[PDB]
Amino acid sequence: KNVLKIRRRKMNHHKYRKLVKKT
Amino acid sequence: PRYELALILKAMQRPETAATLKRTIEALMDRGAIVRDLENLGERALPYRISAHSQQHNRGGYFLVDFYAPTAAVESMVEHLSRDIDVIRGNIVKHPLTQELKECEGIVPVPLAEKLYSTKKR
Amino acid sequence: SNEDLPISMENPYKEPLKKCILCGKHVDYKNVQLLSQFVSPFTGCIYGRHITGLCGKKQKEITKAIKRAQIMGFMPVTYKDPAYLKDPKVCNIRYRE
Amino acid sequence: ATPSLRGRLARFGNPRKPVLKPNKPLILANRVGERRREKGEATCITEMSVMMACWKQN
Amino acid sequence: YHEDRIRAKFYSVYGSGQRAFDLFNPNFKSTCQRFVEKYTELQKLGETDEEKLFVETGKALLAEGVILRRVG
Amino acid sequence: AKHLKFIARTVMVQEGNVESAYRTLNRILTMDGLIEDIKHRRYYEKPCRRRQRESYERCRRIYNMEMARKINFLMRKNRADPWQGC
Amino acid sequence: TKFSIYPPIPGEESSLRWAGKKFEEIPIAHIKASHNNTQIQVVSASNEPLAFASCGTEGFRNAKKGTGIAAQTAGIAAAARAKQKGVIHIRVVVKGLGPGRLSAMHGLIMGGLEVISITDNTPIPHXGCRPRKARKL
Amino acid sequence: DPPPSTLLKDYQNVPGIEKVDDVVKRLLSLEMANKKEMLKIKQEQFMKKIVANPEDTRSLEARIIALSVKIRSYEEHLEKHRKDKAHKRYLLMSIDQRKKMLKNLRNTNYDVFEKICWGLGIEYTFPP
Amino acid sequence: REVLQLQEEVKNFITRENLEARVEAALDSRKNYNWAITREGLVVRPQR
Amino acid sequence: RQFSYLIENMARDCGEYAHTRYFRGGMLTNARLLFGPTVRLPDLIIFLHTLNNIFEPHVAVRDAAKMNIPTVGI
RNA sequence: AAACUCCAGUUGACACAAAAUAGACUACGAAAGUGGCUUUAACAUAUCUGAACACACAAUAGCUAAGACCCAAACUGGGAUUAGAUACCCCACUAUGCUUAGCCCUAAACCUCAACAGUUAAAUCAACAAAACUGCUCGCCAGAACACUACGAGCCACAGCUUAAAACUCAAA
Ligand SMILES: [K+]
Ligand SMILES: [Mg+2]
Ligand SMILES: [Mg+2]
Ligand SMILES: [Mg+2]
Ligand SMILES: [Mg+2]
Ligand SMILES: [Mg+2]
Ligand SMILES: [Mg+2]
Ligand SMILES: [Mg+2]
Ligand SMILES: [Mg+2]
Ligand SMILES: [Mg+2]
Ligand SMILES: [Mg+2]
Ligand SMILES: [Mg+2]
Ligand SMILES: [Mg+2]
Ligand SMILES: [Mg+2]
Ligand SMILES: [Mg+2]
Ligand SMILES: [Mg+2]
Ligand SMILES: [Mg+2]
Ligand SMILES: [Mg+2]
Ligand SMILES: [Mg+2]
Ligand SMILES: [Mg+2]
Ligand SMILES: [Mg+2]
Ligand SMILES: [Mg+2]
Ligand SMILES: [Mg+2]
Ligand SMILES: [Mg+2]
Ligand SMILES: [Mg+2]
Ligand SMILES: [Mg+2]
Ligand SMILES: [Mg+2]
Ligand SMILES: [Mg+2]
Ligand SMILES: [Mg+2]
Ligand SMILES: [Mg+2]
Ligand SMILES: [Mg+2]
Ligand SMILES: [Mg+2]
Ligand SMILES: [Mg+2]
Ligand SMILES: [Mg+2]
Repeated sequence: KNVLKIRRRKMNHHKYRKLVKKT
Repeated sequence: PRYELALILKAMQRPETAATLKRTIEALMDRGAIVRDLENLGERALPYRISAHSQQHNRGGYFLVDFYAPTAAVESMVEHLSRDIDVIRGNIVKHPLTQELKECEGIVPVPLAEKLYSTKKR
Repeated sequence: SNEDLPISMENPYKEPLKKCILCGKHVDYKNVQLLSQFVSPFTGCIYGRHITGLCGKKQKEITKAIKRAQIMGFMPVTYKDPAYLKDPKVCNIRYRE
Repeated sequence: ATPSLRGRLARFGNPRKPVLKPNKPLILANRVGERRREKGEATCITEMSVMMACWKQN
Repeated sequence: YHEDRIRAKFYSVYGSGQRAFDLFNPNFKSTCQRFVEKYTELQKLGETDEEKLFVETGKALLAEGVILRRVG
Repeated sequence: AKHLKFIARTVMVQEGNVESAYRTLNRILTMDGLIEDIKHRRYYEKPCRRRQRESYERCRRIYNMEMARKINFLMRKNRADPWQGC
Repeated sequence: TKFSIYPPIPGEESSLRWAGKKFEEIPIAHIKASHNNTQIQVVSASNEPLAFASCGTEGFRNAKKGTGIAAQTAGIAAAARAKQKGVIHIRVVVKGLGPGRLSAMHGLIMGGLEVISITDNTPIPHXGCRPRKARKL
Repeated sequence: DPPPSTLLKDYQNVPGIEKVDDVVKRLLSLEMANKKEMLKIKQEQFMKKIVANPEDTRSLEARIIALSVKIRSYEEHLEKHRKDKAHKRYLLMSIDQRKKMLKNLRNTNYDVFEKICWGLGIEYTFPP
Repeated sequence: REVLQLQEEVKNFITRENLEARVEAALDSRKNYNWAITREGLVVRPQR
Repeated sequence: RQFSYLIENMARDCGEYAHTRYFRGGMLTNARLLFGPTVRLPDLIIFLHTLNNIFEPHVAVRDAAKMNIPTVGI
């Protein structure tokens, strides 16, 4: 199976951590 | 229970080696051990160089000490042997005769594993 | 009825189960000459059971005995004892060919 | 002797963790791998070195 | 079959003899088969000891001229 | 460092034929697996990667030994056709 | 007698002689064949340095050092300096699996030295220091 | 605890052992044995103090007594090894398993349940 | 049977009395645990 | 292939037909195309060997069942 | 190229680090884990299932306090590459990997295949993968995304974890 589902959660988690770090 | 002490002694003269064996045996008796037999496997060159107590040893005499001691007596004896400068190496192990070797029927041939994959036509 | 019908039996021609060379014999870590027969004469590496031909039980026994002997000053580690280089050859391995 | 395959692979019956994880099914194919050509190597380097050594001297 | 135990013992003690099997002949009787027939006949007498019966069967063939060379 | 030297992995040169002795030494190291061990020890192989490599080699060995057995088993059939024309 | 590939034991008595010198008294030619350079040093039985040579000391620098011909050049030079001090027979102790593992030994042969024994002393830890990480090539 | 001069359970009934040398008596005692052989005598002591028929090893009383001896060993084992997580789970499962055995014994034979609790010093508590 | 067998063995053991004499006996005698095995399972003893 | 010669001779002597060679696909199911619109298929097929040379069931065994042709196979 | 040249090679002395070969073995443990040697203690349950309100554990990374220094190595610095290279290559070095004590409670913690007792017969069976099912019980799931998110609550956690939405949007995923 492709990792398309995992990639979407990968980007959401990465942006969430940067957002948390930023503020 | 019954133990075997693989004792390797520094190559010394007969009076010095005889004193060392008696002194080592007395340590077991002072710790409740009941010495069974004292064996002499001879003296041969050590397979590898052993350093102990700032001494370089190239030859050593082999002896085996068989004794009956409680479980708590094993730990104390190991500490004793380390401080002895005339002992090249001392290890306490179970006596191999205490363990009973189970009788072996032979060798059973292992059949090739089957039904590991489906019989579908790939 | 008929007396020639086959009967139920175990195989009478069944050969006895094969045994390793060390079957029924004790293996001791102080028995260096026996132990050296199962290590390479150049590297001292412990041969596999495909070379020694031993069974599963004795292969474990030899491996445990060799490791105990090496740390207790009975068996050399990097090489095989030269005094035991003339023992009978029991390992199915050839280097020069 | 071929290593045994009893209990090596993860299956329904096997209770233990898998031993082997083959990326392909362990089934003999109808073909063998083709012969691989030997990798090329520089030749007559020793003779070339000897010949070139005298040129430096002469 | 019952006689298969006899054949297993015969091949274990004596082994295959120098005589060659001829499976083409439908009535071929090998040395092992001849040993079984004598073994069966002596069993009917009343002997129940395997070791005693086995040795006596071999002696009968020797008296008849059958060569029985053991593995040893 | 504490063992006797010039005993382990030592090959004597016979009649000055150094080429044969070196190949003998190389083959002995290969058979005992020393040559392959050194190459994999140049860079650390993580435990996850080592198990994957070992499983691949073990699966490779099973297929190689099984295919080799079949080739030897069927090698007797490599003779000429006994029923040519049929 | 039949030739034995196993070296004679120093303690034992052996009839093998090389120019009147026993196996234990033969000078040793240690070879360190790394992936990038080859270092050859010849020493006598009493650990006395006799001759030393390498690709870096024989007109090879940078990537040129990690070649067989560069190691062969060092081997010839190492033999030449050893031969001045009276070295004839050597015992080869090669360390490493570099490209100059065998070519460096050839230089010793062509330089006038005789090889009687070959020994591999490559350091193989038995479990030791964790090596560097894998390269993402 | 049983005295360190007490003989082994296997050798406690051999005839003529009272007339053997003191060296042999020391060998056959608990001093020259491991901890497990001590537990056999400890279990046997309770198997006769409490159980009406000590020779029945499959009864609920025997199982509770046998399991109680193991629980005591784990408490001794964890006393020396405070960070041994493997035996800590074994202790907690054995305690829970004994309570299940106590529940079945109490609901079927209450009179012996009093004797088991008295003999082993067990204070049965209803779960919250 | 084992108790009777074990009881007789103690009569020839090492104690605080037979200490010096038993030590000297060992220094004169030898033993050879080492033995070899062939392809037929036959045991070969060291002749020394 | 060992008995291919014998079976062909036996068929000729008894005035019947034999097919001991490679079985081209569609000899029975597509016979009207290979031979002609008015070809007559066998009313009985006899297999002296029911396996091909790869130790698998002969193709004609399945084909004859499709064409409702009874088969006698060893 | 940089770096080193207080360097390299041979020899001797020389661990609080890591455990060739055996291992073509397939064992142990609840899982995580476990592959140098010795010793001690020790591997629950005489029916099964069963607590995501409970208790005890849980690779690695990380926090806290005191130590150990070989190697490896986030970050960082230097060298190179490149349009740029905050990367891939090279070198140096720190946190960290180790030990003691207390935390943290996450993983593709995946053999993505629940525990126990069975069956290989019928319709075997979407596909692929590691053949198809029966009895019983527990856990869990109901279109995609928002969302390993917001809020509430609990937690030695305070840039965290666990539990876990909604509105708007799409006719697909
Ligand atoms: K190791
Ligand atoms: Mg893919
Ligand atoms: Mg998103
Ligand atoms: Mg298991
Ligand atoms: Mg795959
Ligand atoms: Mg290939
Ligand atoms: Mg060392
Ligand atoms: Mg520079
Ligand atoms: Mg050094
Ligand atoms: Mg460690
Ligand atoms: Mg470890
Ligand atoms: Mg391995
Ligand atoms: Mg251990
Ligand atoms: Mg242990
Ligand atoms: Mg258990
Ligand atoms: Mg339960
Ligand atoms: Mg953790
Ligand atoms: Mg940590
Ligand atoms: Mg903080
Ligand atoms: Mg710190
Ligand atoms: Mg470093
Ligand atoms: Mg820094
Ligand atoms: Mg930079
Ligand atoms: Mg550090
Ligand atoms: Mg895991
Ligand atoms: Mg899951
Ligand atoms: Mg469950
Ligand atoms: Mg089941
Ligand atoms: Mg299908
Ligand atoms: Mg998460
Ligand atoms: Mg959250
Ligand atoms: Mg809310
Ligand atoms: Mg919140
Ligand atoms: Mg959870």
